[PDB]
Amino acid sequence: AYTNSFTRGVYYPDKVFRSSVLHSTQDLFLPFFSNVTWFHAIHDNPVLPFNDGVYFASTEKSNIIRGWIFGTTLDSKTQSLLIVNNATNVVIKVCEFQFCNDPFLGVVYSSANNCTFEYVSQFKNLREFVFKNIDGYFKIYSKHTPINLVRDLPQGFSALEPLVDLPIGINITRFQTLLALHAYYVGYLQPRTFLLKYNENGTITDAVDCALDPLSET
Amino acid sequence: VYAWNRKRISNCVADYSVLYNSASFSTFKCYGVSPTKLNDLCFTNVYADSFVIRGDEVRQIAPGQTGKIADYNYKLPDDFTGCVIAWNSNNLDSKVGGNYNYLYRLFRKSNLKPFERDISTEIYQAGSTPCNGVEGFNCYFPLQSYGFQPTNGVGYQPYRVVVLSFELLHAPATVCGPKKSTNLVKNKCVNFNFNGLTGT
Amino acid sequence: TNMLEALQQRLQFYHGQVARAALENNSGKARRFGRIVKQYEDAIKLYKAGKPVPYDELPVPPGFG
Amino acid sequence: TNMLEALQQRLQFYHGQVARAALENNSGKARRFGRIVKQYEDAIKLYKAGKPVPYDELPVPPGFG
Ligand SMILES: *[C@@H]1O[C@H](CO)[C@@H](O)[C@H](O)[C@H]1NC(C)=O
Ligand SMILES: *[C@@H]1O[C@H](CO)[C@@H](O)[C@H](O)[C@H]1NC(C)=O
Ligand SMILES: *[C@@H]1O[C@H](CO)[C@@H](O)[C@H](O)[C@H]1NC(C)=O
Repeated sequence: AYTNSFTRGVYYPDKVFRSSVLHSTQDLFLPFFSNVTWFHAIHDNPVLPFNDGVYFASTEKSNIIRGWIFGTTLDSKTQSLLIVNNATNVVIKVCEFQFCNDPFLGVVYSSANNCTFEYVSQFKNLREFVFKNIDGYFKIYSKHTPINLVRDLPQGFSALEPLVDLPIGINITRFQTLLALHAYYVGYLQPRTFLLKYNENGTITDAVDCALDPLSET
Repeated sequence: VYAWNRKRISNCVADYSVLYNSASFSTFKCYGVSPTKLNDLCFTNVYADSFVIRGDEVRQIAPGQTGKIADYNYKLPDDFTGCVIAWNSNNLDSKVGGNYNYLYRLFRKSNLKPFERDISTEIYQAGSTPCNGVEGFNCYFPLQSYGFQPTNGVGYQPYRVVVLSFELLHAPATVCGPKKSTNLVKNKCVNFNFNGLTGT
Repeated sequence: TNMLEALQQRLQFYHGQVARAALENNSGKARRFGRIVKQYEDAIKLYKAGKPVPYDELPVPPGFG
Repeated sequence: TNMLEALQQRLQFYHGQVARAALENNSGKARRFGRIVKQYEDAIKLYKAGKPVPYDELPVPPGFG
């Protein structure tokens, strides 16, 4: 199935405060009115390419969609990134794991060969995430505040503020989502150019894509 | 000697300030970097190797000067080894009976590759094949104790040696030394360096 | 092989069993075989010094050859 | 400090006395000083090479520490 992402997926590109100014930046963005592969896996989590960052969203307000495994070969040979929610601590393990056939998680482990790095941190809800990996830094953006502009569809405008930065410095090409044992979107982003509007506070209240429409280019 | 506990020193603000300033450390010799560069380069990850040897065997741990300990127990390549730290543990170790737990390997097939650990214990010599047992004209069980009784001289007194050889230039920096700070001023023409953001 | 080589090959077995005892972390028997090692060390030194060998009462391993 | 640093620190004194001999312009004791300087150079070279140490009859400077 396919779905149209109207204008979602705009994040703060840097840590610079601005106020009442229209700033145009060239960065990796998700173009407006694009196609996202609607996944509805219930009573089915295929491996998807990373392809220079991904978009992500969800709509279920309970702990069923938990983890995101990243890597290049999905085996103990190559370093593999893992992020899993425990509802009390977010565990991040970049250590090598062997192939997981039918991983079940919810609040799989084969072997931690050559373990090197670890990290520990802290209408329905929408969990929209943006994953980016540039120059050895893995950036994760998030926004856990849902807006019910329309029902059963993700329409509206919301900005994404950064949460964590990981200096892991690994090469990843494929990623997969982890579920339990018994509805998430995917979008790819290209190096577009946007014009963003700042409020009195340093909040982004409106953005304009400018490779989509001659009015927008104007 | 035959083994060593290698530990992951990462995600750290490592001072290196209390080190090299205290006189407890008998030998503090560094090769890759000059010992004075506390916040040197913000290197990527650190290796730490700890073991206990005799007094004389300290010179063999350094690159070159290969000896019995260096040949068959611990091989250090000729590279930018960070620093070598050694002190005397005659007070803590060296019971009146004599510590027998510390072991070293005198017989091995070939010199161990750099940073390769051999925990296995097995019969080595064979030759005439009387082996698969400790009794034999050529079996020569490899490990032998040290005998670190207090009456032994400083040459044979046990020394506790830690080899700090940090990893170099292989990933984005994760561990680095602390950054000095100072108080701030107001209403004066002062140039500033807020988190690397320079300006006047 | 005379007496020197026999005692030199003899003592290494006691070194090996001392090492095995240390691996077993039981230091009771380790002290006894360490005393045996020191006895054979001084025996070898005494033989090489050119003095009567006390081979009459020293303990015996399983095998002469 | 082991032995290496001690000899390396000793050799500087003898290079210094070589320098003073050169400045005072008599090459008599300068030759002897240079000979003992090369002797120490060989001493550090062999010690770093891992060879028997002739610290028994080599000349000594005023101070051990
Ligand atoms: C986070 O969850 C609990 C809270 O204490 C505890 O098991 C631990 O701190 C963390 N769990 C992990 C890391 O699996
Ligand atoms: C994985 O385990 C094997 C065990 O034989 C080891 O040789 C290898 O070094 C490990 N992987 C890494 C990346 O160290
Ligand atoms: C800015 O933040 C303040 C904080 O309470 C809020 O009251 C205000 O509505 C926000 N927007 C503007 C334009 O001030």
